[PDB]
Amino acid sequence: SNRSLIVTTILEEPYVLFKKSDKPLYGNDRFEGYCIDLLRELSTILGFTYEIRLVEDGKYGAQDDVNGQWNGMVRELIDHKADLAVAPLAITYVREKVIDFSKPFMTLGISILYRKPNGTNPGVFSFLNPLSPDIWMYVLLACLGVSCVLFVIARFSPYEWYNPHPCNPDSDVVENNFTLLNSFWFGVGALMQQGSELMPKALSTRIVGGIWWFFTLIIISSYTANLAAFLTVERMESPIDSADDLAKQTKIEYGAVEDGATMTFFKKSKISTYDKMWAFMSSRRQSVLVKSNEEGIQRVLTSDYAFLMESTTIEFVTQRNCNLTQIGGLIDSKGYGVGTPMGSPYRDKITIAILQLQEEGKLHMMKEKWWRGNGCPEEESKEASALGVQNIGGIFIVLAAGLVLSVFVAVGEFLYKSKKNAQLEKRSFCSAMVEELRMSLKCQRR
Amino acid sequence: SNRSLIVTTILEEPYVLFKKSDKPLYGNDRFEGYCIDLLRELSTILGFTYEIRLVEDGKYGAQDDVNGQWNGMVRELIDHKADLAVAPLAITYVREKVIDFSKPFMTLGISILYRKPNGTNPGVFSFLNPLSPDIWMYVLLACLGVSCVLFVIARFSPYEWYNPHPCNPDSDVVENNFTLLNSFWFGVGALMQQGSELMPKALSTRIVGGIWWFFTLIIISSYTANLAAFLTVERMESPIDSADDLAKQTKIEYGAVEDGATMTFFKKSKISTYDKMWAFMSSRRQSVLVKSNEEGIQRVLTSDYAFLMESTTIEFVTQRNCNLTQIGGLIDSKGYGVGTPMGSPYRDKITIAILQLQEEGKLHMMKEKWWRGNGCPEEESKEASALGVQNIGGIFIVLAAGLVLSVFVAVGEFLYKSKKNAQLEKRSFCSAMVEELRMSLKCQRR
Amino acid sequence: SNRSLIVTTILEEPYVLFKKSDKPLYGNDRFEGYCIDLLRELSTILGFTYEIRLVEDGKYGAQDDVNGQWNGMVRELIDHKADLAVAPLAITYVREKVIDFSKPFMTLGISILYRKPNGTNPGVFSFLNPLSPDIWMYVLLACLGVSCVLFVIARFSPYEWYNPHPCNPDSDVVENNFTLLNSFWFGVGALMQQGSELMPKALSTRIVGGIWWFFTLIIISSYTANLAAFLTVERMESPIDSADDLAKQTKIEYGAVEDGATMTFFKKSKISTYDKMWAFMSSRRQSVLVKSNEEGIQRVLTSDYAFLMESTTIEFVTQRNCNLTQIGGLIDSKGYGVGTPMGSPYRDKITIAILQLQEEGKLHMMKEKWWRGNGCPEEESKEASALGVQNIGGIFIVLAAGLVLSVFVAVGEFLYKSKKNAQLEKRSFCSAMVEELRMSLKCQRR
Amino acid sequence: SNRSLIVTTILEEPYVLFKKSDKPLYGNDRFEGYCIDLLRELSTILGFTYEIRLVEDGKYGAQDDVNGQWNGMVRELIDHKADLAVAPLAITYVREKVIDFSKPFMTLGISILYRKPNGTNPGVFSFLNPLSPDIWMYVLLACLGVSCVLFVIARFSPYEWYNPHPCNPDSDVVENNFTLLNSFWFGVGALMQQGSELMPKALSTRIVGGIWWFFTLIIISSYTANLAAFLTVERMESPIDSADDLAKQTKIEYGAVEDGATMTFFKKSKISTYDKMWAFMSSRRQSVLVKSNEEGIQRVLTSDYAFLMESTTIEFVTQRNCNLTQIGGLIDSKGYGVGTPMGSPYRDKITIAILQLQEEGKLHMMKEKWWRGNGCPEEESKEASALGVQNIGGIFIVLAAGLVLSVFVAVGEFLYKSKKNAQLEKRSFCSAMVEELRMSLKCQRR
Ligand SMILES: CCCCCCCC/C=C/CCCCCCCC(=O)O[C@@H](COC(=O)CCCCCCCCCCCCCCC)COP(=O)([O-])OCC[N+](C)(C)C
Ligand SMILES: CCCCCCCC/C=C/CCCCCCCC(=O)O[C@@H](COC(=O)CCCCCCCCCCCCCCC)COP(=O)([O-])OCC[N+](C)(C)C
Ligand SMILES: CCCCCCCC/C=C\CCCCCCCC(=O)O[C@@H](COC(=O)CCCCCCCCCCCCCCC)COP(=O)([O-])OCC[N+](C)(C)C
Ligand SMILES: *[C@@H]1O[C@H](CO)[C@@H](O[C@@H]2O[C@H](CO)[C@@H](O)[C@H](O)[C@H]2NC(C)=O)[C@H](O)[C@H]1NC(C)=O
Ligand SMILES: O=S1(=O)NCN(C2CC2)c2ccc(F)cc21
Ligand SMILES: O=S1(=O)NCN(C2CC2)c2ccc(F)cc21
Ligand SMILES: O=S1(=O)NCN(C2CC2)c2ccc(F)cc21
Ligand SMILES: O=S1(=O)NCN(C2CC2)c2ccc(F)cc21
Repeated sequence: SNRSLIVTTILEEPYVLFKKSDKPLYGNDRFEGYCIDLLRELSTILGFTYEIRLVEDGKYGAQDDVNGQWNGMVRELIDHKADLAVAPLAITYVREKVIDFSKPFMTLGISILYRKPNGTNPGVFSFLNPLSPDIWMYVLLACLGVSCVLFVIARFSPYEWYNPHPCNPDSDVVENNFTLLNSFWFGVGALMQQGSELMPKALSTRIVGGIWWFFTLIIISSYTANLAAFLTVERMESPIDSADDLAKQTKIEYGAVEDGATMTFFKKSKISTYDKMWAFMSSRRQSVLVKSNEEGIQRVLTSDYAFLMESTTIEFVTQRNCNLTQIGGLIDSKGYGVGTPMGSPYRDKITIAILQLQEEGKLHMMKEKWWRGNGCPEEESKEASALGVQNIGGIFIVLAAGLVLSVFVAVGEFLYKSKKNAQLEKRSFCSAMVEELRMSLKCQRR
Repeated sequence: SNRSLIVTTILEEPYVLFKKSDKPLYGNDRFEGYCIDLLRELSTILGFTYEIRLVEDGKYGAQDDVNGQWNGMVRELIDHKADLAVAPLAITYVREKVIDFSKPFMTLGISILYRKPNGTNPGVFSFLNPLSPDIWMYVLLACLGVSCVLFVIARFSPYEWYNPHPCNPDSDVVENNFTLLNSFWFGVGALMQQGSELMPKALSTRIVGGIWWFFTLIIISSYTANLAAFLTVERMESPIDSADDLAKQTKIEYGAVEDGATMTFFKKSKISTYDKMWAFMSSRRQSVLVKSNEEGIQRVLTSDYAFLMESTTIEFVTQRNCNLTQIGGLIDSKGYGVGTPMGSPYRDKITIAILQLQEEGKLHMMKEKWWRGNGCPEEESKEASALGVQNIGGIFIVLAAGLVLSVFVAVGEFLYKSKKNAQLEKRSFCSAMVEELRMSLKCQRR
Repeated sequence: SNRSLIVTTILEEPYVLFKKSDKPLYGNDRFEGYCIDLLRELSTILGFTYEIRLVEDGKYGAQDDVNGQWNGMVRELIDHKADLAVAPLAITYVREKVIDFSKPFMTLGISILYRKPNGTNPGVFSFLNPLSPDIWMYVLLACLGVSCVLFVIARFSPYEWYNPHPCNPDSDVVENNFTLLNSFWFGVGALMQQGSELMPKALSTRIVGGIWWFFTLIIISSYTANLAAFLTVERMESPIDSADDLAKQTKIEYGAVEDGATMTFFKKSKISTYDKMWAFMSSRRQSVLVKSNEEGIQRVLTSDYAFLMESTTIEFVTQRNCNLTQIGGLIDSKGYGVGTPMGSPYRDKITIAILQLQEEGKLHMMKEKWWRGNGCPEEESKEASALGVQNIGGIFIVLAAGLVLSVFVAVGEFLYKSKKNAQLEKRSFCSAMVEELRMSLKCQRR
Repeated sequence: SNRSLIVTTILEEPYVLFKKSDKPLYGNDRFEGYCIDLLRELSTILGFTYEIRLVEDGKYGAQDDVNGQWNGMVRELIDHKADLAVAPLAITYVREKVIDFSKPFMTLGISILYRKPNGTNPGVFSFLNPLSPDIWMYVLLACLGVSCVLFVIARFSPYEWYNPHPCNPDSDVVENNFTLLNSFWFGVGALMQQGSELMPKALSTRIVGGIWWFFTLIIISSYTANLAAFLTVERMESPIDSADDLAKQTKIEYGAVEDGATMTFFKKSKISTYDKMWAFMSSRRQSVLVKSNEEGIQRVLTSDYAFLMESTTIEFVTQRNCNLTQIGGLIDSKGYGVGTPMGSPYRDKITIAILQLQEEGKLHMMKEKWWRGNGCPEEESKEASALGVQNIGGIFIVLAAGLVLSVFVAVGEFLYKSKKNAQLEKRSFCSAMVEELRMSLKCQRR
């Protein structure tokens, strides 16, 4: 009970922050957080007393590189104007050459912030998904396949060659409804569940028409059922999944705090994925390198952007906001340790104490208390939105594309018939003008 | 007539009341309720005259650590001023160190108030939901757009002008089937999947019809698959059935009475489901922790609120309001017993007296007299997920709206023909008289 | 530490049973269960010692009614050849007139065993469920309604009266395809998504045919989508829900242990629901009154049967087996109390101790340890079975019913035409025999 | 050359090995692995000659309460026989009271082995699943049954025999369109929802066709709605993603190594999710608690088993077998550090040496050399729920089976006509030669 320990500590949520009460001027119950509850139960097992003191500089600790002078909390650890440094103070090779750390109470690393997938614009078509792109092409090869087979069988079968003119049938003239043009019009019209004016007689052609109807009915039933599975159970998917999946895409842009501890890892890196990721953000400096953590969260939240901070700050923000999520595992491995001056016997005593706190399972109980906030279980039994112009939206393009295609066929049939009239009339001009008159007669017969 | 014993209660209903009548100078006849009928039937089989005396404080009992003493009824019993605390005095641990109970007369626990689930509001025209109102208009404008294109293409195309009357070679006639009215009827018929009496015969008009068929195949499939998504996710909507269901729940807020025995249970609770319920309450103890029981009942009404109180006071106000419903079982387990001073010779005679009334079935009858009144019809079907008139409903209105509209057109077709029939022969009225009788020949031909 | 307490105890799972180990002959760690863990922590707070002793009779305790001699455990509580009776010993008015109980450590009551619903035979039709029985009748009234409206409009419209014989049309004869027979065949054929040979001209009749197609397309889309909601999310429902819902149905039969503590409640009852339930099982004695608990569980499991035992034994068996479930709440209210001789000071000390064990929340931790076994969470995302003959199964009846109905119409048309021939030929015999010859010509023309 | 320090390991791979070669009389060159490369690079930057010496016991270290002493490496360090326990010696609480660690060189935890999800076996002909094989046969027998009834009814009915050739009044002809072949083609066409070229005209045959239409409307709806149920519930099948997912899970059993640090964590655990995992293990500790790590790997293969061991030994054997997959994150948090005797002057020089290798990026490179080899292709698409050739598949086979069957019928129709054509004029072969050239006129008429 001699010389009560001066704990230096910086303010950062959820580690150490003030308590939301009016109730002024009492002190040392003024703070509340993760690094207060851990520090509380260190003096439960050990024996020491407080005066938690905020750092008078507002930094952690770094090099000045002009005189070697230190800053932050670890400047107070050297000249003994502090005793402990229970705070987010990561263990660093530069730091422990002048102070001493305890064994870590939290494990962390560099990870990725990115917006959670939304499903607002699934694609302008987005209806073509319940069948595979192989299957969408294999049914067009089935339509062109069956109709060529149905054309050959209808020509080489005797009972399809029937007697036309069902008004006075007594003759020798024999026609055939299945041309090549009429054979695709069967296979398209049977596919689209609509039927046609022509229906096969002559059982060899009815087996083709019978088995094409059963092929059709499974396709539309499989398309309707699988689309009913998509719209019921929305399973979203992110574009990115890891660092190498983000090291390739150029549309997303990277991001870290300028002159932070995260970009120092990418500058000093040698791994071929992260050497590419630094060459991105070194050339694009003053565009993707933000100057603070809270400003970098906004650029994920406003623009299309990814952010590289520590994993513990990601695990705190993604429990608060539901816009955001974590992408991939951990890149680096670092640890928060209790700062301690050189030679002090309180290093090994807290080192024993943290392992005592861990085997009982209290740090997991501390972490679940301060990082779990309101919680985001918002994914449930998805509230069904109607199909909109962003959802189906693309059958209106292919409808307009078919109508524009058909006008060019209509002019192509307007000229091919007039060229056939040009075999019986003059060159190009008079046969086309008389043909335009028949629509300007505006009548029904002739 | 040994001592004319003095018995203390607290004015809580249904337990004790004032007998609602005029004409004062009552004795112990001014009281009624559950504990008055319990005190009566305990007096008949044990032989003692009771004099009812309300406690001066009005509190049940608790230790104030200022004086280390009790208040209310348990202070009235330790001072030997009155025995027989026949009241809602719950048997808890700290209250039996001071006084002696009997065995309980009312099984009890902590449960959850919540509002009875109102509505779900399916409404008329709820079939119109799986497509947005932009889509229902755009499909309607597509059917009035494609049929205006197919009218123009089939008029300009030469190959649509074919030879009718399938006799009489080449017949000096040509004919266009696709008029203006016949082209809307193609587009409407293809929209409702049932093909019309006429199909295109030229490749220009078979691309318009062929791409309108693919448009309508997606529209009917997207309507059916989304309606299979709306009806599935509202079949998976389960209401709140337990306190564990409230654990993940965030929108509907919890509640308790301030410094009552209910929130006292949550402070001492080691259950992780119940400790998360206190993590809600220890933070936000200004908007959900309400002051009185009657205030929290009003909070369940005009909020999204779930109040936590004793099971008897839940199951009483659910009998008085059809807007409320107990959800969940019983969280705690406790019971009301009568109160006697420490070392009294009466708690054994009452325990045998209470068990005698339980074997006879009195306590189940003595509840229901003061418990249930004007039993609610409750509207309990709740398996009405079978698309009744409440669900689908509106397609019987628009069918009736279409059949009334068609009668107005049938009169308009009757007048327009009879006006043209009176253009040459008849004047105005005798044309309409012979035409109404023309259609009343009850025959098949002419 | 004088005269170590002789605890009498009967064997019943999960309260007290032997431990599954080979390891013979050590004693008093030999037993393990609920009433061992509670009894363990009674001697943690109090001070006393064991020799747990099994009862030498294998009963709880009852009357002989020929000499008043007791049996079971409570026979040993009277003559002091026991000290405690930590066991499932329910508090009874007959029992406490000779011994003393502590305050209860478990609350229980009479409840209902019954088989969990299965969904194996949902009904032989079972396809008629996604539309309400109002809606199934309202579409037949729509078919008969529209076709009568479509018949009247097609007669009273001029443009429907068109020129027949499209082979040489130059005449004055005018026919009409819409008869009364042909008008139902439109409305049936449009309902069944099949079309017909006849298609309306004359726009007033096309508005009827247009709006009937849109009515049809919503019905089949609503039927397919809601059936896709049933088969995805199976929501089972029991026939019975409470005692009064079981006091009405005769197909289920009741059940309790003969000369048990449960049927004594129904014999002595006065409530109008349970007086009816006793008149069932008093007249049907030796048929529904079983002689043991384990034999009564089998009759629920083999036959269609309900069983009336205590709620704690229901809460133990229904955690073991997934065939079984609990129906309704609790009928009676009883309690397990620690037996104690008269005047013994260990009654009030354990009474304080049980309330000490309860406020800390340990009996809930004891009960969740011994009643939760493997657990039955087996309801999940139901593994879809194909539609079988037990599932759809009833369209094969109405198909055969329609074909048998049509043969009687075919004979009715065979006679009505022959009666029309009988107006031109003789009475009944020769016109019917010549008409039978034309099918025996076995040809196609004439 | 100060002392030529002695360093103790344990033969566990990848950490230390034997260098696989012939030619004995090695020194410390007979070892290789992770901790040999760590000991090398710690020797280069700190300047000490190491002599590797395997520990005599082979155990890591634990207290036997018989003697209260340690064994294995931590006994080798307290006795000052050798320093530098460069080995998988995890930093735990009881091991640092005896010896001193450095700061960790490998982040570690407890995770879950589980077999990689094999198959899901969609197979060819999986479209045939939403109806049972009784139903696919009965619908086929219904189409061959109704069409045999409709052949008999339309032959016997007088009203079906109508006048063909719609000119020439009454024409001395009658005609039945419904032959045997034309009646199957009605029933097949109505089955596949696309109406044929002929419809019934009598009320007897319009009830057969009218009730066959209602039969097929239910069959196509029941096929589509069940297929929307199969494809939904296998889209809701999420694999096991956490230990909390194993908590409700019952079929796939847990596992651990006997008396290891993994099950030691579950005994001390106060987490209700992890305590339920020990409720599995404390009962069934003969079938799931296995003796060695290599035995439990074989249990994951040939069982439904989930083994619990350290995260490094999971992530090593998943690199060696493509049949295995780590599921879940990290349950525990712990780490390997090198071991030094209590109060050694080397643990500070090693901690700076370990942090120097972490800043350079050595420890991420020193893993991957001894960690990853022959990287697995992993078959990772896993969003193939879009009905590919694996899913639907088989309707392309039966379409191809129908088109090959129709060619055999077309030859049979060609021979049966040419045999009847050779019944009167030609003999056998020149009839077939002029008929093949009859169909090769490449025209539309004759
Ligand atoms: C009467 C029936 C006669 C059928 C004869 C057909 C002619 C010959 C055609 C040959 C086609 C050759 C090209 C495709 C190759 C097929 C062979 C094959 O791959 O094996 C397939 C199985 O075999 C089947 O399942 C075939 C099913 C055909 C049924 C369709 C009949 C159409 C009737 C139309 C009626 C129209 C009615 C409507 C009009 C009124 C798939 O096998 P696998 O999975 O790859 O491996 C097998 C291993 N295993 C055995 C352990 C599982
Ligand atoms: C161009 C359109 C002209 C329509 C005139 C129809 C004639 C007149 C017919 C009268 C029918 C009388 C009997 C039924 C009673 C209906 C009135 C009623 O109940 O109100 C309903 C609303 O009103 C509607 O929404 C009606 C919708 C009609 C649309 C159908 C047009 C058919 C076009 C055919 C084209 C075929 C094309 C195919 C062929 C080519 C329901 O209201 P509520 O819920 O009970 O309470 C209202 C309270 N609130 C206001 C706050 C919500
Ligand atoms: C003659 C028979 C023809 C059969 C063709 C078979 C189909 C094969 C065709 C294409 C095969 C698939 C290839 C992939 C497409 C490439 C990308 C693409 O073009 O997408 C484009 C649309 O896509 C279309 O427009 C294609 C449809 C053309 C109309 C087909 C009509 C035929 C109807 C058959 C009738 C049968 C009658 C039978 C008569 C006997 C989208 O690109 P975008 O417009 O730039 O996006 C703008 C988005 N924005 C506005 C939001 C900015
Ligand atoms: C069921 O009816 C009640 C009472 O009409 C609705 O309660 C309203 O709740 C809102 C939300 O707090 C209040 O602002 C209103 O004052 C309440 N009373 C009204 C509108 O009279 C309740 O919302 C209904 N249930 C549902 C699901 O809508
Ligand atoms: O700064 S440390 O004490 N030493 C280095 N390491 C390792 C990456 C293995 C780690 C890994 C996780 C920590 F929490 C601490 C440390
Ligand atoms: O205060 S008690 O007499 N003893 C403690 N408990 C129970 C644990 C069941 C209960 C439960 C219900 C009661 F009515 C009384 C009591
Ligand atoms: O046998 S008791 O001690 N006294 C009577 N009752 C009551 C039904 C009120 C109850 C109710 C529940 C119990 F657990 C015990 C008893
Ligand atoms: O044995 S330690 O040095 N101290 C305790 N823990 C932590 C819970 C953070 C960890 C976690 C990961 C490690 F690598 C080392 C340790």
